[PDB]
Parts: sequence; structure tokens; C-alpha cells
Amino acid sequence: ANCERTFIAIKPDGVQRGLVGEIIKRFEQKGFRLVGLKFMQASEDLLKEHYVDLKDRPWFAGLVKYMHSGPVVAMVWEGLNVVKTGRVMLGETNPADSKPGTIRGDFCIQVGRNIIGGSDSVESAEKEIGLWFHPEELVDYTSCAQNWIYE
Amino acid sequence: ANCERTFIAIKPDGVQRGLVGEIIKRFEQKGFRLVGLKFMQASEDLLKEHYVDLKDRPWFAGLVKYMHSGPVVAMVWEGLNVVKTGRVMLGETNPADSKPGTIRGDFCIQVGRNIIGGSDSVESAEKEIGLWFHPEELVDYTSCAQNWIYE
Amino acid sequence: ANCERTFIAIKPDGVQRGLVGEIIKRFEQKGFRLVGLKFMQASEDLLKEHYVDLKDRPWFAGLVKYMHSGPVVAMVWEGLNVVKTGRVMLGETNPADSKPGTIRGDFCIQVGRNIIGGSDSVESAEKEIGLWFHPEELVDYTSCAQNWIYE
Amino acid sequence: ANCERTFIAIKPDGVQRGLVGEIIKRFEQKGFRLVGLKFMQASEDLLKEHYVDLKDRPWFAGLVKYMHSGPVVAMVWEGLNVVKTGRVMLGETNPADSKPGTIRGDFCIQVGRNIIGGSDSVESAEKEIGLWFHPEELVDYTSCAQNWIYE
Amino acid sequence: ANCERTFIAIKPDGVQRGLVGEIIKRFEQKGFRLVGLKFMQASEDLLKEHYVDLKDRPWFAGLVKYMHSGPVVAMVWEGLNVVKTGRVMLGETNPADSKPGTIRGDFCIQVGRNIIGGSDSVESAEKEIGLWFHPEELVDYTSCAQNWIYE
Amino acid sequence: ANCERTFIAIKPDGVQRGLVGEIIKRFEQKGFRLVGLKFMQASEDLLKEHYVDLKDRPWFAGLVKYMHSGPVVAMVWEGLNVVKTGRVMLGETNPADSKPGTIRGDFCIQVGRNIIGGSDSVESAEKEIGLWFHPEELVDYTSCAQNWIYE
Ligand SMILES: Nc1ncnc2c1ncn2[C@@H]1O[C@H](COP(=O)(O)OP(=O)(O)O)[C@@H](O)[C@H]1O
Ligand SMILES: Nc1ncnc2c1ncn2[C@@H]1O[C@H](COP(=O)(O)OP(=O)(O)O)[C@@H](O)[C@H]1O
Ligand SMILES: Nc1ncnc2c1ncn2[C@@H]1O[C@H](COP(=O)(O)OP(=O)(O)O)[C@@H](O)[C@H]1O
Ligand SMILES: Nc1ncnc2c1ncn2[C@@H]1O[C@H](COP(=O)(O)OP(=O)(O)O)[C@@H](O)[C@H]1O
Ligand SMILES: Nc1ncnc2c1ncn2[C@@H]1O[C@H](COP(=O)(O)OP(=O)(O)O)[C@@H](O)[C@H]1O
Ligand SMILES: Nc1ncnc2c1ncn2[C@@H]1O[C@H](COP(=O)(O)OP(=O)(O)O)[C@@H](O)[C@H]1O
Ligand SMILES: [Ca+2]
Ligand SMILES: [Ca+2]
Ligand SMILES: [Ca+2]
Ligand SMILES: [Ca+2]
Ligand SMILES: [Ca+2]
Ligand SMILES: [Ca+2]
Ligand SMILES: [Ca+2]
Ligand SMILES: [Ca+2]
Ligand SMILES: [Ca+2]
Ligand SMILES: [Ca+2]
Repeated sequence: ANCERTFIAIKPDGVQRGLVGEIIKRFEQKGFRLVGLKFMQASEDLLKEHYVDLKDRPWFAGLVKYMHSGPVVAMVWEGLNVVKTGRVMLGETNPADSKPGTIRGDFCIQVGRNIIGGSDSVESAEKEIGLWFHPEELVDYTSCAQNWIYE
Repeated sequence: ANCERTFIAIKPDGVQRGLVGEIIKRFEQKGFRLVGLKFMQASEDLLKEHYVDLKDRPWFAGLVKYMHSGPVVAMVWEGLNVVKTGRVMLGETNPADSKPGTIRGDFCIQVGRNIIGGSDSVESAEKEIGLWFHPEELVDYTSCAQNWIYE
Repeated sequence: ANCERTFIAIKPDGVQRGLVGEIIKRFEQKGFRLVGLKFMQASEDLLKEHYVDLKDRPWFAGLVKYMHSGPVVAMVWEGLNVVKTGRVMLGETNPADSKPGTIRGDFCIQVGRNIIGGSDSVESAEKEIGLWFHPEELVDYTSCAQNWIYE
Repeated sequence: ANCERTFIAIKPDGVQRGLVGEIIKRFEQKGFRLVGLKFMQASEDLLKEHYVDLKDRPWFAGLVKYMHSGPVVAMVWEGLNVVKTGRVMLGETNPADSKPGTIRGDFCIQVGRNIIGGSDSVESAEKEIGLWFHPEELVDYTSCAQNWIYE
Repeated sequence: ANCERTFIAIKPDGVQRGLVGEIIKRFEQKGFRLVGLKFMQASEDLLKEHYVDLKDRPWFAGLVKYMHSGPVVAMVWEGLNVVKTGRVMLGETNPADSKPGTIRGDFCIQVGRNIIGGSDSVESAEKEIGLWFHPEELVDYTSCAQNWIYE
Repeated sequence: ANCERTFIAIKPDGVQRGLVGEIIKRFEQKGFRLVGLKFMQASEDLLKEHYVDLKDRPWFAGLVKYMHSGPVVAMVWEGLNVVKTGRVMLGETNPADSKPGTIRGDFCIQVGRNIIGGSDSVESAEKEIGLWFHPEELVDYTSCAQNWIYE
């Protein structure tokens, strides 16, 4: 049921504070399927383009510097409403406003170090996925539990 | 304290995806007392009797058929306001509306495969408990942590 | 694969200390298939027969009296070499000799309060299974992960 | 970053039910820094002063008597907005109103046995910290993750 | 202390049974640093070369077919004795012989489906890493906890 | 039962890497009773007194210096054979020799940064308990699970 996808990245602090496994586990246990996984050092050009809608924000320059200061984990997840639900799972932009149970709510404190980010919408998702992944990187397969996750 | 009881069932998908232990731990750690526990394949009759209020629903048959497609874990839990809080712990009928931290919110995606279900009123609870369990299958015992869970 | 089965029981102390979910989780994560599951208070007759081989031990009377003092969770698990491996998973008879990582090693201390028990041979398992369960109580189904657990 | 501090105490029932490690783990994983930690049996005088603001509640006598019936784990945690967020992490006063994902929501049921407590304002936190700890008991150090938690 | 590396791959069953997060978490919590992470569909040529030392084994053809039947997660970890210790963490080749606590011991049953594999030695490790990763894929950075993991 | 006690300390690296909760949970879930708990920075004198038997060791100074470099969590735990089993739970002096499932085995790598330590004999235990704790810092209480942990 629905092969909608979404882009999710584990920021540098998430990697530094050893939360990669915990984060990946949350999507797996949820029932979403992993299609892309990459550990890299995103270039500013890549970052600037990814965060184009915020190019004019006072903190923009800081966001790019930070996201570029260390390696990240780029990921792509598939599932019904994965974009909207993914957002719920990460929690509000500001950790202070993220509810316990969400990724940001349980593991971080400051907005400038909120360990993870994702896609805001479907359109944005496809656009972002293409920006980070080459079509030959999105592995396709069927989950042995697909029939128990979807009717 | 309180002797209120509720009926909770781990659905076929819940069993198939290996969430039995996880779900039971949720109730144990909360302080609720396990009263009845049985692994079974619910007969089509039992299920129709159980979901009666949904008989004339545009998907009743698909529901009854699915719940009959595999074994389930039928449970009875005891504790102050267990019925109401049990519902909270489960989350919303639609996993997309269930908050992270809840069972449906953390472990599933679609309403048709929402891994678990439970009584939504003290009246329905007793009714359902009478339908799925024989009185001798409800065990009476006192938790050693009794005085630390209740005033 | 393999349809070998084993009988495993979570003792009264295992239930009292809230370890039911944790224990079930370990057999589920291993790949074993849950076949039977019941919450009950074993009668002294049932217990004396189950432990007949120990009928002449100094501690036999104590074991029976104790195993009858509270409810136990009786289970039947299926899988390749489930009997021998289930034993490895439980740990040694004396928790003091059990290795960290095992059920007894991680969760208990004294031999007389060792939270769990299980068959030690295929022959005994089938005898015990027939002793604690009615044929209709053992459910047959196929794990959606079957092909990924067994070649 | 921020050096705001908060006082949090694991109540007698929290200790009795083996939740000390679990609770500490939640503040550590969030990014907060442990500043003070002591296991003690609070005297009635200390408790009456700590809860002075509730001195006129019908349940005040009961609270004091109860909070004095067993040992508690007193703690001081540091971090940006630790006071307000610590409160969010604990859940609501009445466990029934606490959301899954919160400490009270996940681990307890009744208001009189709600396993944990903490400051509700910066002013109160500093008063309580000074009340329960000696200055030399509050340790100053720098988290190796400092730069990845705070910008 | 020591930048020795090692190659570790999460076989297709490990991916299918949602153990990616759990596995990654075990290396992070251990203290090892992640340098490479890739989700792919290893070609037979790649596989045949990787398993050259077993080219003549009766089950070789089966191993290649299986490892190629689905996507895997290639990884590279750094740390003192990571190759030898990694081996310990995965557990024996045959799950039946893997101790509880190890990855294979806790999560799988059959040798033909032992969810994970790694490098047998340092030399082999470098060789294998080169075979799977392009020098421009092994991200290098320093852990904020490096001084607490090594003297 | 048994009133034997042992001294366990979470080292500076243990605190720095956020393993306090994890470690305490290990002892709580096993059934041991928490007797003393204090967060402190051990003075150089105390440490020399504690590691006396290692004074004339080629790395005594580096040890004493390190243990003084940051706060530690000093603990006293009670239970049948706690000293001996506590050592088992910790693992081997060298993490590379510690089996998965143990604390050192699961969470650290080098002997110089082995996150935890504890008494290795009943004699040393009492000696060390007298060195780190004031008699009033050892709390006496009875676990509600007392009868389910010990015969
Ligand atoms: N007010 C802010 N101050 C600093 N950084 C911010 C602020 N708002 C957003 N950011 C940063 O920009 C990232 C992208 O913003 P946005 O996409 O709007 O939120 P989200 O990542 O939660 O979807 C955030 O994850 C955060 O790191
Ligand atoms: N719109 C729907 N589409 C498919 N299945 C549904 C739908 N609504 C409800 N169901 C199924 O019927 C079950 C019973 O519904 P109901 O009792 O009303 O909600 P709940 O089980 O959450 O209390 C649900 O758990 C779900 O499996
Ligand atoms: N020395 C003993 N003292 C008390 N109880 C014992 C003793 N030895 C064995 N028992 C009890 O008898 C049970 C059955 O023994 P056995 O089946 O031989 O070991 P296991 O339970 O590990 O399969 C044990 O689980 C334990 O509860
Ligand atoms: N109605 C009540 N009955 C019994 N105890 C209560 C009641 N209301 C509050 N308490 C107790 O008083 C404590 C202190 O109250 P308060 O500080 O206002 O809430 P909180 O503990 O959530 O900060 C609560 O944690 C609870 O143990
Ligand atoms: N006897 C066997 N039968 C089937 N498959 C085997 C056998 N021995 C090894 N294999 C497979 O080949 C893989 C590589 O073997 P090897 O590298 O020797 O062991 P390990 O992966 O544990 O290092 C194993 O992980 C397993 O999948
Ligand atoms: N060879 C070594 N090199 C460095 N530090 C060591 C060495 N041997 C021991 N240590 C340190 O000294 C501590 C005390 O040693 P010891 O008490 O003999 O072992 P254990 O603490 O495991 O009981 C160890 O925990 C470790 O931190
Ligand atoms: Ca975004
Ligand atoms: Ca319902
Ligand atoms: Ca009836
Ligand atoms: Ca036995
Ligand atoms: Ca029979
Ligand atoms: Ca308060
Ligand atoms: Ca003071
Ligand atoms: Ca190998
Ligand atoms: Ca020692
Ligand atoms: Ca003294």
C-alpha cells in the first residue's frame, strides 16, 4: 500500500552522539522500508541547494557550516504517508517543543543541534532524494512482512 | 488499588511481526497485572460477536476475515482505570493519528494492520472478557509491588 | 527449517518480577516461532509429573510447593534445534553459573528462584508439551520471515 | 549552552520497582549533564520544607509520610531549559494524564505512587538544590559531547 | 589508539528481519567509529571475489546466490582490534554455536541465514574494504569521546 | 537471601559516555539491591588507598591520575554472592577479553578506559566500602520482590 518515499538525514551531532542505530531502528520497527542509506560529508553546494527555502534566514549561513562540519547519514524510507508520519516521528523543529517519544524529544536539546532532519512534503521529498541519491542507489525489494503491514 | 480489568488482543500482524514480547512489556512496566493470556485463532463466529457494533460497516467482512487469518494473543489486564489508559497506550484507531510512544504509533502504519486492539469501556471489557475467556483462565494473585503501585 | 518444539515455562517469580514480555521478546527476536501460550496456576499433580525425574531430590517437595504458589506462563516454541538452543538461552540451572546475556544470567540470582525452565531433550519436550497443552492449543501458522530464517 | 539546573528525585516506589537506571538513562540520552546524585532517606523535616508550598493540601500529611517511608535518589541535572523540559519528560502529576513516552506515563498508574518528582521553576530548583545538596556534592565537569549538543 | 579498521556486512536476512538499527547500535555503543556505510545489491562478481577462499566449498554456489538475492548493508568500523573484537561480537559462524549476547546468538538460527558477516583478519579487512568501498567513501573524523575511549 | 555487599564504581569515561543509567539497570534487573549511591570526584589520596595493591605497577600513576580526571559514580550493591557475580557482570579487566553481554564487553574497548570497576573479594569489598562511604550513606530497606528473588 503506497510506495511514497521520504528523505531523512542524521545530522553530524546525531552521528557524533552515536544515535545512528537507534534512529534507523525506529523506522524499521515502525514498518517503513529502507531504500537508500549513505554515510557522507555533504558539500556546502549540496547543502545550500538542499536548504534553498531558508537561504535568506539569519541563521542560514550557520546551518550550512554546521551541516558541513561533519559526516552525516543520508537515508530514504518508503511507506504510506512516510513523509507526514516521518515528520511526526522526528518531532518539532525545536527540541524544546518535541514531545517525549519523538526522536528529537528523546535525544537532543537545542534547535541548532537537533540531530536529524527530513523532507517537508512529497514534492520536496522526491526533489531532495534526487539531489542526494543517484537513481542507481535506491534499492528496491519487497518486505517479507509487506502483507502484514498493508492490506 | 483497583480491580478494573480490560481485554487486549495482539492481532495476527502483531504476532507475525514479532511484537508479542514488546507489547506485554509495555503493560508490565506500567504496573498493570496480567490476569489472562492465551494464544489462539479466533473463530469467525467469535469475531462477529466481538465486532458486532461494526457489522454494518463498509469493511466489517474484511476485518473479520483478517482477524481470522492468523493466531492472536488474547489478554486481560488489571489495574486502576486500565480500560481508559489501555486505550491511551494503544494509540488511535488509525496509526497515522497515533502519537510516537504509543504501541500503534511506534510499530505500525495502516489502520487495517494496526497490530492490536482493546476494550473501549468497562461494559465492553466485561462482555469481551466473557466471550474470549473461561472464568478459570483468569488467574488471581497479588503483585509483590502492590503497595508501591497503589496507595 | 525444522519443526522441532520445546516447552518453556516462566516461573512464578518471572511473572511477579515483570519479565514475561522480556522473555518472550528473546525467543521472538531469535527467530523461533510461538506455538502455544497459556497463563495458569499449575496443580501439584501436574507439577509432580512434570518433574517426575527429580521426584527423589531433597529439594523436590520445595520445588513443587513453590512452582504451585503462583501463576506461570507455559509456552511452546518451534525451530531448528529449539530444545538445545533454548537451554543455552536460559542459562545454567544455578543463576550464579549462568552467563551474562542469558535469561537467568541477566535477571535472577538464586537456584530456587531462577525465573524460567524448559525441556532438556526432544523426547522430554514432546512429553511435557503433551502434558501441559491440549492439541487444539498448539497453533499452526507460517512466519512471514520463514525464507529469511531458514534456507 | 546554558547552566540552568533542576532538582529531580526518584521516589521510594521508583526505587522499589527498579526504575533508577531507566530514569537516569532518559536524562543522559537527552543530553543533560548529571551534576549531583545521592541515595538517601529524606527526613520528615527536609520533606516538609521541600513541599512547603503544599503544606495545606488534604494529602500533604500522606505525601510526607510516604516520601519518608523509603530511600529516594536525589539528582541535579544541568542543561538549556532543564527545568521546564524535565517537567515535560516526567509527564503530568497524575499518571493517568501522563502521555506514553513520559516517565510517569510509561511506568506508573496512581498519583500517590508516581515514581518521580522535580522542580517546576528555576527559582524553586535552586532553592531545592540548596536544600538537598551540599555545594561540594555538585560536581563541575565538561561533557565531551558539549559542542555537539550546544551551538 | 589504533585506527585499525574492519569490514562488516548486514546480510539480506538481517535487512529483511529489520536488524540494521540494532546491529549498528552495537558497534556504536561499543565505542567503534563508523567510517563507511552503504546499502546495496552486491553483484555475483563482487560476491564471488569477496568469498574467494571458499570458492571450492560445496555450499559456495548457494552462498553467492543467497547474498545476491537481496540488498545488504556494507559497513566499515574503526578501532583497536576491531577485526578480532568484531568477530567476537558477531559470534560463531554457526548460530547454534554463537553465545547469547553475540549478534548471531541473539538474532538468528541457521548457518545459511546467519544475518551478518565480517572480515577474518586485518589483511583480509583492508582487501575487502577496497573491494567494496572507493577510497572517497571512507569518511574520516574524530569522535568527541575519543579521549574517553582511548588513553 | 544474603546481605553480602560489593563496591562498584562507574569510571570517568563511564560517566562521560552516558552509561550511568545502563549500568545501574544491569544491577537492578539482576535482582541486586542498591545500598549506596554517590556522584563524586575521588581525591588522589583516596584513589592511592584504593589501588594500593597496584602502587608499584608500571602504570599506577596513569591510573590514579585518570580516575581523578573526572567524577565517578560510587556504588554499593547487596545480594547473594554479589561480589563474585558482580565481577562476572563487569567482564574481564581487558575489554578485549570481556564477553559480549558483560558491561566492559558491550560498552568499551581499551583497558585504560574500561568504564567500570568493582571489588574482587568480600574482604576488599568491606574495606573499599569503608573508604568511599560514610556508614550513614548506606541505606537499609527491604525489596518488595524479596520473596521472589530468594527462597
Ligand atoms: N530558528 C532557527 N534557529 C536555528 N536553526 C534553525 C531554526 N529553524 C530551523 N533551523 C535549522 O534548520 C533546519 C531546517 O529547518 P526546517 O526544515 O524548517 O525544520 P525541520 O528540519 O524540523 O523540517 C532545522 O532542522 C534546524 O537545524
Ligand atoms: N476505516 C477502517 N478501515 C479499515 N479497518 C478499520 C477501519 N476502522 C476500523 N478498522 C479496524 O477495525 C478495528 C476495530 O475498530 P474500532 O474498535 O472502532 O477502533 P479500535 O479497535 O481502535 O477501538 C480497528 O482496530 C481496525 O483494525
Ligand atoms: N540444588 C537445588 N536447589 C533448589 N532447587 C533446585 C536445585 N537444583 C535444581 N533445582 C530446581 O529444579 C529445577 C529443575 O531442574 P533441572 O531441570 O535439572 O534444571 P533446568 O531447570 O535448568 O532444566 C531447576 O530449574 C530449579 O528450579
Ligand atoms: N491529589 C493528590 N493526591 C495525592 N498526592 C498528590 C495529589 N496531588 C499531588 N500529589 C503529590 O504531590 C506531589 C507534588 O505535587 P506537584 O509538585 O504539584 O506536582 P509534580 O510532582 O508533578 O511537580 C506529586 O508528585 C504527588 O506525589
Ligand atoms: N558449513 C556451511 N554451510 C553453509 N554456509 C556456510 C558454511 N560455512 C560458512 N558458510 C557461509 O559462508 C559465510 C562465510 O564463511 P566464513 O567467513 O568462514 O565464516 P564467518 O562469516 O563467520 O567469518 C558464512 O557467514 C556463512 O553464511
Ligand atoms: N595493563 C593495564 N594497562 C592499563 N591500565 C590497566 C592495566 N591493568 C589494569 N589497569 C587499570 O587498573 C584497574 C584496576 O586493575 P585490577 O583491579 O587489577 O583489575 P579490575 O579493575 O578489572 O579488577 C583496571 O580496571 C584498569 O583501569
Ligand atoms: Ca526540513
Ligand atoms: Ca474497539
Ligand atoms: Ca464465558
Ligand atoms: Ca529441565
Ligand atoms: Ca494432553
Ligand atoms: Ca514539583
Ligand atoms: Ca545547603
Ligand atoms: Ca568472513
Ligand atoms: Ca580490582
Ligand atoms: Ca569510614
